[PDB]
Amino acid sequence: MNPIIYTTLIMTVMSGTMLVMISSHWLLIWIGFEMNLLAMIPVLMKNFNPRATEAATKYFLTQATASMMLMMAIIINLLYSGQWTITKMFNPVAMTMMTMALAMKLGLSPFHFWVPEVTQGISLQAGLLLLTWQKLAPLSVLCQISQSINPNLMLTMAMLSILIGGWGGLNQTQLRKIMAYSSIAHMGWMTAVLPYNTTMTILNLLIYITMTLAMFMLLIHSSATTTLSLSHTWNKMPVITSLMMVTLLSMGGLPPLSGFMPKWMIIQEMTKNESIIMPTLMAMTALLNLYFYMRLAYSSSLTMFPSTNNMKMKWQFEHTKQMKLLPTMIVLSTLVLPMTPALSSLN
Amino acid sequence: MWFEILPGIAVMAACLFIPGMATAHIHKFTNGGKEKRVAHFSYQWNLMERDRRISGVNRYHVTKGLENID
Amino acid sequence: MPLVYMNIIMAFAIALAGLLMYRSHLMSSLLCLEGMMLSLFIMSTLIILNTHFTLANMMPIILLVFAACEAALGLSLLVMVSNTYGTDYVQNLNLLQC
Amino acid sequence: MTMYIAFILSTIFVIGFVGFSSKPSPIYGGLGLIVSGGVGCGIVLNFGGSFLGLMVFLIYLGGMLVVFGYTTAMATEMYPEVWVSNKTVFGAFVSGLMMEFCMVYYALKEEEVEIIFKFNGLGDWVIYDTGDSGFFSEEAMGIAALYSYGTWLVIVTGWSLLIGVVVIMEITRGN
Amino acid sequence: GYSMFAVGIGTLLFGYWSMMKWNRERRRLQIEDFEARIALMPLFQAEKDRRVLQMLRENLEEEAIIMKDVPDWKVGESVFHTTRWVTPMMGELYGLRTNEEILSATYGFIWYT
Amino acid sequence: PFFDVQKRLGLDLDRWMTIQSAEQPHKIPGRCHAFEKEWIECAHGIGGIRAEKECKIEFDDFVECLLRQKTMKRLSAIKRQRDKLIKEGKYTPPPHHLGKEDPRP
Amino acid sequence: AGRIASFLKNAWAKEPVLVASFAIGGLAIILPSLSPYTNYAIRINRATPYNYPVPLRDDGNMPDVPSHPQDPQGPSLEWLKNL
Amino acid sequence: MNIMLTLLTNVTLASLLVLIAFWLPQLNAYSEKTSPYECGFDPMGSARLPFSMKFFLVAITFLLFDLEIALLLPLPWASQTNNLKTMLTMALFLLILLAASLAYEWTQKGLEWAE
Amino acid sequence: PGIVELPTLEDLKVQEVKVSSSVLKAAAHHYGAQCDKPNKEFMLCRWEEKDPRRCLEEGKLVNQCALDFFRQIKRHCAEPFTEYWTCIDYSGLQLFRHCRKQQAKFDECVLDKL
Amino acid sequence: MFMINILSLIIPILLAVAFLTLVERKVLGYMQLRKGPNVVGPYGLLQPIADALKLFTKEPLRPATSSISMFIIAPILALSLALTMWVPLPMPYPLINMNLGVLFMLAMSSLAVYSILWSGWASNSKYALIGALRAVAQTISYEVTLAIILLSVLLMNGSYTLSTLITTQEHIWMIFTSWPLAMMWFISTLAETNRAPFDLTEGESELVSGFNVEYAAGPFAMFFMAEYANIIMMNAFTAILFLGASHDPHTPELYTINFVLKTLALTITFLWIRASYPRFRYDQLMHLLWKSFLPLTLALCMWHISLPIMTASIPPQS
Ligand SMILES: CCCCCCCCCCCCCCCCC[C@@H](O)O[C@H](CO[C@H](O)CCCCCCCCCCCCCCC)COP(=O)(O)OCC[N+](C)(C)C
Ligand SMILES: CCCCCCCCCCCCCCCCC[C@@H](O)O[C@H](CO[C@H](O)CCCCCCCCCCCCCCC)COP(=O)(O)OCC[N+](C)(C)C
Ligand SMILES: CCCCCCCC/C=C\CCCCCCCC(=O)O[C@H](COC(=O)CCCCCCC/C=C/CCCCCCCC)COP(=O)(O)OCCN
Ligand SMILES: CCCCCCCC/C=C\CCCCCCCC(=O)O[C@H](COC(=O)CCCCCCC/C=C/CCCCCCCC)COP(=O)(O)OCCN
Repeated sequence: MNPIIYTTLIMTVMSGTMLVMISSHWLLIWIGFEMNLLAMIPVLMKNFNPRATEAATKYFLTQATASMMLMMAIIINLLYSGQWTITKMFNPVAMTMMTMALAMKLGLSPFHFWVPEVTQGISLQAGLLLLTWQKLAPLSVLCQISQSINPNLMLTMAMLSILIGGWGGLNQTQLRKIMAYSSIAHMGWMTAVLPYNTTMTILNLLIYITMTLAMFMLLIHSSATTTLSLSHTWNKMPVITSLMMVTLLSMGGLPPLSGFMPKWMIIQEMTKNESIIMPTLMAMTALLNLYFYMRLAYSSSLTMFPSTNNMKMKWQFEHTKQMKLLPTMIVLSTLVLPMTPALSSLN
Repeated sequence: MWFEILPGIAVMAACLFIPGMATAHIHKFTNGGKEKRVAHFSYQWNLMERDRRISGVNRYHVTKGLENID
Repeated sequence: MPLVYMNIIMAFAIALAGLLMYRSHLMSSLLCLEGMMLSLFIMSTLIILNTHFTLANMMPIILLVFAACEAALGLSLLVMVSNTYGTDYVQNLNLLQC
Repeated sequence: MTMYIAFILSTIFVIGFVGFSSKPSPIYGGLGLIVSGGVGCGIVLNFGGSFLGLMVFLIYLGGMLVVFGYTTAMATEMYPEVWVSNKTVFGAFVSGLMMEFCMVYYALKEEEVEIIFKFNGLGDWVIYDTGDSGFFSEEAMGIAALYSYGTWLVIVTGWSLLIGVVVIMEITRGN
Repeated sequence: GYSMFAVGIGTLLFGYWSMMKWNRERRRLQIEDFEARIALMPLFQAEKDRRVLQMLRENLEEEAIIMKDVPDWKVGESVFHTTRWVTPMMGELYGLRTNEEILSATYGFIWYT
Repeated sequence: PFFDVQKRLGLDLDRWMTIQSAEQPHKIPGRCHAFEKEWIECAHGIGGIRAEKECKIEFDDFVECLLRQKTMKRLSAIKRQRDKLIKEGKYTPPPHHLGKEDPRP
Repeated sequence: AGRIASFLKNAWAKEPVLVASFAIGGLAIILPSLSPYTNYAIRINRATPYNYPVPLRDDGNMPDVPSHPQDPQGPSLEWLKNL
Repeated sequence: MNIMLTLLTNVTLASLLVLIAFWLPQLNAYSEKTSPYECGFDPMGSARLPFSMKFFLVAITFLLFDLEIALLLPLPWASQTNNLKTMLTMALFLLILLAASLAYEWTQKGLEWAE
Repeated sequence: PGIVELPTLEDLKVQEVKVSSSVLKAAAHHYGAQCDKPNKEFMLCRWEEKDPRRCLEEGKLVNQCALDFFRQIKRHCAEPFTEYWTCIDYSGLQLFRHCRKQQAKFDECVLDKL
Repeated sequence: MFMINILSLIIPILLAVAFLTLVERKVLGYMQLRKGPNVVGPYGLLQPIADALKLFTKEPLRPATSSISMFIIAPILALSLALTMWVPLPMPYPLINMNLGVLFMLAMSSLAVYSILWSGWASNSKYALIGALRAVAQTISYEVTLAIILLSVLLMNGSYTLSTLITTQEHIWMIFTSWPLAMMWFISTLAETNRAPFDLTEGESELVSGFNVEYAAGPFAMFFMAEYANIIMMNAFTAILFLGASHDPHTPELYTINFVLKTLALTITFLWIRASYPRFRYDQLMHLLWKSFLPLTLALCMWHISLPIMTASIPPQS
């Protein structure tokens, strides 16, 4: 792809997201979603191969079905009230259809099936974009209509997302599928607290985005997409594996690391609403994500795997391209728990 | 050819005359002989319906002048 | 609501079921997607005409526009799929697992 | 009540939708979508929207022509399927026809809430507005307002169409 | 080469001038018949008000006759909380009338060609 | 989530199209202009939670204008009673509801 | 100065259709901003009375509002007749 | 109502013409007579086999350009608005991007048929 | 919700203007010139009260003024007006521009006599 | 009385098509230094009747590999649409008066292509398939340019009502204001009616008979009746658009005669063009329509949008 065309497509994806997040009219939100998808499809196929084509086709089918459902919900809401403003859905059937469409766009269970496959089929940069930037628009729409959502359906989908993310991640040797299942579990955590407090949803989104950016940048730096490929990194860049191990511990939510702060803030919030069973189950299930993060850390940094002879040649060369925001991303992914009260600036 | 093509053209022209003249004559025959009313907008349709109501014989083209207001 | 509104909503539901229930050809699914767009156009047009909301007389047209984009997008993808396999069968899209 | 022309047109709309959603060969699915587009144009025209119905019919005629070409290129097989050449296709077609019949019966003979709300019938003509004024068409005025009120819509639509050209150029590049 | 283009542009300018004059005249004539409509509008408004009111009154009297046996039915009871005038739905005006004039009031303008 | 750029800049990107009572071309009114105007003026500035309870009358009238469900039910009841009466012959429709009226302009 | 002249000569020799298209499109873009009759078109559009002119209630403080259509006050379409 | 009657009349006339064509003449149909025509000989393959399209990119581009027709047909009514300066800017802007998209496809060899 | 109050059939009665639309179009300019005051009063009532039941007497005055206008025309010269509106009535779109001679005669008559 | 009008429209159109076959044969003959049909009837006046009687008494064959339903539906669709195209045309009064008559013509013309597509596909023969795919390519070539040309031309009419075109051209033919557009419009009609040099879906010298190679007898005759009716209809539409005949409301026969003469001139011009030029290649038609006609059409659309505003000459009737 031409670099100018690539920049235009990236800016069109971003413009679709901004259109979604600045619009007060349902039609403009729908248009933002369409523009985002249209510009997003070629970015997934930037490195042409059969796997990228299959991933793009699956992604487009999922998102186009979700867009059809979303427009149907908009039209039903308009039918039962001549309203185009995104405030609060006036028809419960329209609200259910809108919630399902947004869950399908986000990849929440049971509409999670496409998230691993697509993430496996594209490059690491495309996966970074797909797992960080593509969540902003549906989550913003969900935040705007939070009072209208039926708590039972949303909480069922959130609990299913956490459970399925943990269980699916337990079985993976490929790093992109691991990141996808991690993403599904984190999305469940985000959508669980949405009916109670949208500021907690935003805080969780920011923290997850920071840690996901750190991990994808570390995986691009050590160009590894499998566990065994990542097991060679200690013999070329030990600092990278150490930083990856600390970031993995943070993603598992262990204190005093940053990844603990969202869950801690969510469970607590839920207890203000007389919700104890769901937070208890949520934490006990996030233990599974911690388990497969720990397994990756075992294979990558805490032990030393056998290497190859040709690695000696790689000892003689440095990394040509430097990532400016990787150090800030790692520090933000690990050492921000003492600044927890700053979350008040998010409301 | 050359003027032996002309009879075919004459037959074609005679056939093509019939639609327009027939439409004009049928419009005059079914509209009191005065060029069937055109209703492109609802105001013209309202005028036609009012004419039909005030005709007394349920026909808009029946026109009432100053002799109908005693 | 009138029988026509429920008929249009039923048409949308039928097209969505057709999309969700796959057969071999991807083109058939693309046709189901276009049918969903058509039903949405008809329903929104009927509502906007019935309520005499003048300024949304333009939104179905814009709707149509983005429909075209989807169609174009889908057709593009189909071409690539065919160029890989010689068929547009959805069975061939099984390189990626869960 | 009033000749139920619109009800017949909507029923044919549903029938064509079932025709293409049972998914025979895309030749017949395209034909079914063309029939649905025509009857939908008729439905919209019966409610005063001449421009919208005609334009959606024209757009879908063009789209189905492109789909026919693409079907001949990439969606053919030795024996293309019709609605009676396959047990699955025939079953889907008959099931759709019968469940349409069930909805119509249960809606017109008694009043029930199918999924969202209820219906009694009374024909479409009841919900009309009987407004009497104007040397113009309100639909045409609302559509033409796109160039004075809908500047933002024009901007985003034109950008999306240009980007769509670039996108289809990128996707089919290969390499 | 030069002569052909010169004749073409000359013809185009002559046509533009002629059509400019004719279209300005057409705009003036349209303003004139719009003014005729504006002058006629109040009479049509008065007659339409009387016609709608009479149809509603006849429906009210017939409904009073018909619904005298039903126990808990209020004659002429509104369905709106507000007491201001609501423009009658055409179904209410022609509810108790024959099919042909209902087809008229519904589809006469659309079907007129 | 919602970065409210329009009100900050006074841009009006899409607010002209959100409601039925907002500045139509050639001053063409919506079918339910008065009801929506009343409901909007009732609910302005008091918040959604309070508006759902304290403007229920205006919103119900607006919805009745939009869908006309109560009107259709009432017309159906009147028609059913008329049909029941006519079948037994107790009630006879008048000439002006059978096509024999004296029309007026 | 001379480079653009040579480019135009080459384009006129090889692709006259594109040259004509670009010239016509450029004129269509630029000429309306320099025309004195655009404002006349706007005024003609605003002079078309699609809907009824609703009268204003007299409050005794309306010197510029006519009491009758033929009264001298109000807008005048004299400029339109002579056009 | 008149248009429906017109459509019914035209379709009925064509259908009766087909009926007359199939029921008036003497029919002598045999397998050799009804076999596929390929100028003297039996076809090698099936006519239902895939037939490659060399103008596939232009066909997709036609879909996007056909909806530009939808956006420009309300132009005669748009010329009647009071703020002509805004509509002319938006009408010209929409035609400029259509010209730019055609220019982009033309320069990137998109209008050339596949070899 | 309350009972909708409707006028009786007796007070909805008025002397109707029973001339066709072509006659009205032919007379419209002078009609809007002469009968301006009651028409404007009625239309002000109409857009202020937003209720047809509250502007019935003004509508009756509109009818009465229109009837007086047409009676005066019938009294002074009916033949020029009759030819004018017949010419107007022939047109399917009822065009003013196709009947300028008859319009000129009618205008000269109403100017000289009235 | 409306059915009488339907008949008085459709039957004379069929007779005009029948005798247009003779007129084209004789015109090509005399342009080829021969006479053409002059034996079957005086000056060949009975040749169309003999051709029709021969075709409708000949055996129609149903191909073994064909799909019978579309095979029968396609000629019916072709002929019925060809007849339907005539109902909004004002001569000077239309049978059906529409606000958007131009859009109705566009939509029905776009639908008529499916007759050729479905006949070619349901024939289940290779040459018919090649003809159908050429029809796909031809529509892709001409549709956008034809629509934009029509919009640019109608910007001076003020609406899509066909009868208004009579009022627009009361003092000057519209071809004097838009002769470039008319030029392309004419060529576009040649491509739209599948006429030489753009008779690619037929292509006698390339694909024996193209899409209708498997058709015989009555349905075959129906396809030609549809094609020739479309030729006459498109030329009449062009005459209405660009050669405005003065109409007198009290003597409409003068308008009818003038209109018929102009339509005959345009049809004879089509026959002349067929006699004069070789056939295009079907990719060359696409390149002609997309690289020459489309840019000029876009520029002229811009110009015809700006011109009424620049000169304060916007037409009435929003
Ligand atoms: C803050 C950052 C600025 C730079 C980045 C901007 C990014 C977005 C791109 C452009 C933003 C457009 C925002 C302006 C919205 C237009 C509406 C508003 O400005 O008024 C309109 C002004 O319209 C003007 O014509 C300006 C539009 C010109 C813009 C067209 C080209 C520029 C777009 C370039 C970027 C888009 C993508 C790339 C395209 C090639 C119409 O006003 P008017 O009609 O009087 O009155 C309306 C009220 N009425 C109807 C009741 C009477
Ligand atoms: C321009 C368009 C409009 C024109 C207006 C007229 C429309 C005419 C409709 C089209 C049909 C006319 C075709 C002309 C020939 C008739 C074809 C058929 O109907 O006749 C025979 C019909 O016969 C049937 O097969 C059996 C006869 C009886 C069947 C029972 C039907 C009920 C009749 C009961 C009789 C009792 C008295 C009835 C009269 C009061 C078929 O014989 P068949 O050999 O297969 O097919 C070949 C026909 N050939 C021989 C002429 C070549
Ligand atoms: C400011 C207003 C702009 C808007 C108006 C334009 C409306 C629509 C017109 C543009 C439509 C799309 C244009 C497509 C561009 C084509 C690009 C291209 O590929 O060019 C080459 C050809 O190169 C050219 O572009 C030709 C010359 C350069 C472009 C044409 C001239 C540019 C402007 C010239 C006129 C400027 C104004 C007139 C000045 C008059 C004197 C004062 C194509 O040839 P090939 O097919 O590749 O060759 C293979 C077979 N031989
Ligand atoms: C003050 C501002 C005014 C605005 C500008 C106005 C002046 C505009 C000046 C230019 C106008 C030219 C319009 C013509 C459009 C087409 C020109 C063209 O270039 O097309 C040809 C091709 O077009 C054709 O020649 C058509 C071929 C088929 C011909 C069929 C029959 C010929 C026509 C017979 C007579 C036509 C009569 C039409 C009018 C009918 C009345 C309605 C290009 O193809 P090539 O020569 O191969 O070169 C390009 C690639 N290298």
